Amino acid sequence: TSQVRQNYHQDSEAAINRQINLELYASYVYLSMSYYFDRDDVALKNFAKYFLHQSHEEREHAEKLMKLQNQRGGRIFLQDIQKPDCDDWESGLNAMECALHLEKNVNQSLLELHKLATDKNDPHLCDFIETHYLNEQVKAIKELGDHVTNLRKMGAPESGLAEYLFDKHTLG
Amino acid sequence: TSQVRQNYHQDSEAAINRQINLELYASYVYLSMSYYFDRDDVALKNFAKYFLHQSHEEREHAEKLMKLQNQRGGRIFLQDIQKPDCDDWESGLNAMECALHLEKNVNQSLLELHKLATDKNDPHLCDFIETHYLNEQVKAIKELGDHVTNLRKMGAPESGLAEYLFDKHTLG
Amino acid sequence: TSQVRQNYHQDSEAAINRQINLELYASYVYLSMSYYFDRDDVALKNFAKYFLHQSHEEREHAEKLMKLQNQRGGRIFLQDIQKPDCDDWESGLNAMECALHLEKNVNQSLLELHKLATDKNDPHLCDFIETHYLNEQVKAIKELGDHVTNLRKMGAPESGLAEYLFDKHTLG
Amino acid sequence: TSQVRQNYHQDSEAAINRQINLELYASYVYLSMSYYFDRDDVALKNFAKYFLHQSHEEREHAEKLMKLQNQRGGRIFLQDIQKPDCDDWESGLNAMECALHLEKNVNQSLLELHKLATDKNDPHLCDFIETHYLNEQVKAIKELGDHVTNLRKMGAPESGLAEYLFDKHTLG
Amino acid sequence: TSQVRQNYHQDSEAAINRQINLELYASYVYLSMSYYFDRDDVALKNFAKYFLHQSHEEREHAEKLMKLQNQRGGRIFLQDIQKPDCDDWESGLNAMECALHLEKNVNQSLLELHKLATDKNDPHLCDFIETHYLNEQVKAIKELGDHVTNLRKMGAPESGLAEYLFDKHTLG
Amino acid sequence: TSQVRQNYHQDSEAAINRQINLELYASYVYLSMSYYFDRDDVALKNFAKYFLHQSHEEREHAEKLMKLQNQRGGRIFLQDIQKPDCDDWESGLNAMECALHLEKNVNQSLLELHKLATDKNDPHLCDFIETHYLNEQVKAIKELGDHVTNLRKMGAPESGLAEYLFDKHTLG
Repeated sequence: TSQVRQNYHQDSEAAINRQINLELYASYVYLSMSYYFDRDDVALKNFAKYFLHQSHEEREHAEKLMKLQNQRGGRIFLQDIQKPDCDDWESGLNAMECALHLEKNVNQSLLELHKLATDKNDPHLCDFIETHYLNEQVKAIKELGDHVTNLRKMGAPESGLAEYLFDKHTLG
Repeated sequence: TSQVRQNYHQDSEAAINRQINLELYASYVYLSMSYYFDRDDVALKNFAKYFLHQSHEEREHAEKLMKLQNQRGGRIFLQDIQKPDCDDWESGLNAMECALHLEKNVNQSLLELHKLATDKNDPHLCDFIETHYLNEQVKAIKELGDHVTNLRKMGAPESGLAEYLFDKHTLG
Repeated sequence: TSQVRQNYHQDSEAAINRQINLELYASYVYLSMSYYFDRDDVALKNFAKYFLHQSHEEREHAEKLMKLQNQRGGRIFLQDIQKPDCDDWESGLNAMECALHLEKNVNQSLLELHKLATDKNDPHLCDFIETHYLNEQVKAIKELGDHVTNLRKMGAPESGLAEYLFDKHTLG
Repeated sequence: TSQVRQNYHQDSEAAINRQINLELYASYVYLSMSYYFDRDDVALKNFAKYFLHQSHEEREHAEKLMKLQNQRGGRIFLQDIQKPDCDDWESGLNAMECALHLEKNVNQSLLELHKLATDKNDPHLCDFIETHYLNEQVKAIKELGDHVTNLRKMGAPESGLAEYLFDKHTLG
Repeated sequence: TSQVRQNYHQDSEAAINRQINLELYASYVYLSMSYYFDRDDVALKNFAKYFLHQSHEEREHAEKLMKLQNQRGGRIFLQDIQKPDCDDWESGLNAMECALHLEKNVNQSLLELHKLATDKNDPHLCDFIETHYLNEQVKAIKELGDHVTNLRKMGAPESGLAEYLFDKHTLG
Repeated sequence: TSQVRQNYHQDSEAAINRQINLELYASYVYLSMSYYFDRDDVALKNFAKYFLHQSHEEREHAEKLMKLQNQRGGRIFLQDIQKPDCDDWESGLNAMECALHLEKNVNQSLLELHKLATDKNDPHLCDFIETHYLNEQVKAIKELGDHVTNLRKMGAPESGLAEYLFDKHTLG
């Protein structure tokens, strides 16, 4: 047992590890979408840049858990980062919906991590999920609900005139 | 009776109080309009910005009438601010049409206020409504018919391609 | 139902929708207080500036809850804004008292709102109350208790020499 | 009872005062260590400058609480500060080992203060500990574990060459 | 015996160790006074900001002595820090008075340290007390006599109008 | 058979995807080593900062190949990122020893990739390896050889005085 471990339950330690893997998987998925729009037969230069900057952030979310995992006294345990379910994301409106489905499945995991943190009476881990993740996940899910709504109203995905202009005026 | 009241009729004091309620109601409408556009299923951000800035300018109008009330010996009497007629504003072309319809019934309230101030031989109250409100109300009514007409010609509301671009290039 | 709604209980959506009302009713009272001290037979301009800024913050309080709703996927349902039951505020000591009695009632509402939030396992809505409202309320109450204790200790309300001196050195 | 006290349970009041005395004690301990390393037969410069800083920091934690008590409506009652359990701290490794044992005891105390804050339905006191203490303890406890780990790996306290080189290159 | 100790007598060594304890006891008193005026039922802001600084100073006085003790080749022995004689300081005139009697009792001690350093033919230990404490204490006792004289002539403690106006114009 | 594909043999496209995985497998190893030397019982920061930056570079090596696959009509096929064979890397000498064994194995992969690129008459791919990778790999291998040599020559891993001194002057 580490000399700095204090009020750090063993079930809370394994949950952080599985959260580390989930955010890494999210970093892979956003990278997968990023370079689908980089293709010549799609070529939405700003969807590639949006989904790339979001693949930079999830890689940054997982480094902050390993930081905390080392602070509280646990030991990080890495697993395989699975491959994304899709290699072709069809269109932009389809990708923006699977990301909203992705951050809704990550928010539920942060929302299952927190209830365990309260049951284990771990007040420091609570306010860590509280401050750095839940307040951002709500904004991001509100962000991807935004774009999907506009894309749908603009006549997506059947009218490519919508994808090009939205790419310039929203993600530009 | 206030020691500074001079050429200030009791019917004029009552009328300004009605105007203060109508200015306050006007802002409360713009508010309900703004955060309908902020919804994740309407998703227009510059329509939220436009109707929030206009919500700021209607309080500043109501505050400049209370500043005028204390100046001339009158006393402010506050009534409730009724809730707006609607919570859902349908679409962008509809909201711009209800605001033109709104600043047209406040312009009457000023034109019926100025008719009173002239029938009371009240030159200063006349000139204050003239300099800080009528010149602005016509400028605002001229603006909303401008926005209303372009949405009409673009194809609004049935072509969501319109509202998106109008939000970007006119209200941006 | 909204796409971006997740772990957002309908009781919590209703509870925020009443807290939006209360925060706006707080900006109304401070408004009336502000322009009471601008009255010529009151003639304390720093007391007016103090309540005029606090009436512009309780407005910034209500705007964020409206932002928070659309974030969580709720829906705003605005109701009427009750008038302040007072239109003459006696003096400066009685105005600071009613605001101290007011900000405690806003605190007591935010506490009951957080009690409900702790129930329906919504630890996001929890912190949002915690971070931006709870500690700021405790400061607002302490600051008011500082001004009420002062005014009493010097000669309020039976000595206007006190009210004048407090207006120029404290809120100046 | 105070004009500002609200939802403040009397057990929370006395517990804040006990936490006040512990934070002042941690300041009297870190000071006793500092001027032990200033001694001519010890003569480790940055060892004194780092414990002096940590005796300045724990002091500021105490005000924050004394500032909090007045904020909520309790009364600051204070008792004596006990002398440190040691007048001669052996070595730098033994000092960092006594300091690591100190912070975990303070963390322990805050962790039981949170358990009592939640037990009394006191949300504002809950996060005041969460925001300002529960994270800075873990950041401090993890750090002291690094100082103990690196000193030990260098051959302390048997090799004075270690405590020298570690004073210049880590705490310099 | 230390390799740097020279002409440092054992009586004067233990005397400084008491003088170290006596100046810490002063810091804990100004600390108690400061956050008594921060209370919501007193609320004299710069009374707290003044007494807080005087605590910040007497703490520095103690460190300089713990600096001297190591310089002269003594060994710092610490004792408990007594709690102040009160926890409610009634008024500013009564708090300023308990400071004038506190600061004179501190001079009395230094006055009996200088004779104790003169009798032992320790020409350094005398000039140290001479340069750094004997003059500044005289400066502090004369100022304290000015605040008491002004507060009494104003009408303290009976006229709260006094301690308010004194707070703003003297310590402000 | 994308409109931009030209002189891109099908085996060359497949071998790039194989390299994409290996480059991301390389990044995922240095991230494991990084947050090993941040553990409280290792406490070598510059070691954790060194492996983090090189993890971020093996990242950048991977996106460039994903860029290359799209600019020549190839298509990206992602596979799982394997977990590193180690979760605890013994010491600092061992981690740099495994990293030297890692880059030699990635270098060996690029050399075979260049040999295939020669067999298929693909003079563009033959240089993307030479310019942006082949000279990068030797500098990496040559640098890690300098670190392994120095660590061994001081007394690593049986001397902890070594790894600490190497962490502060080399990678610092």
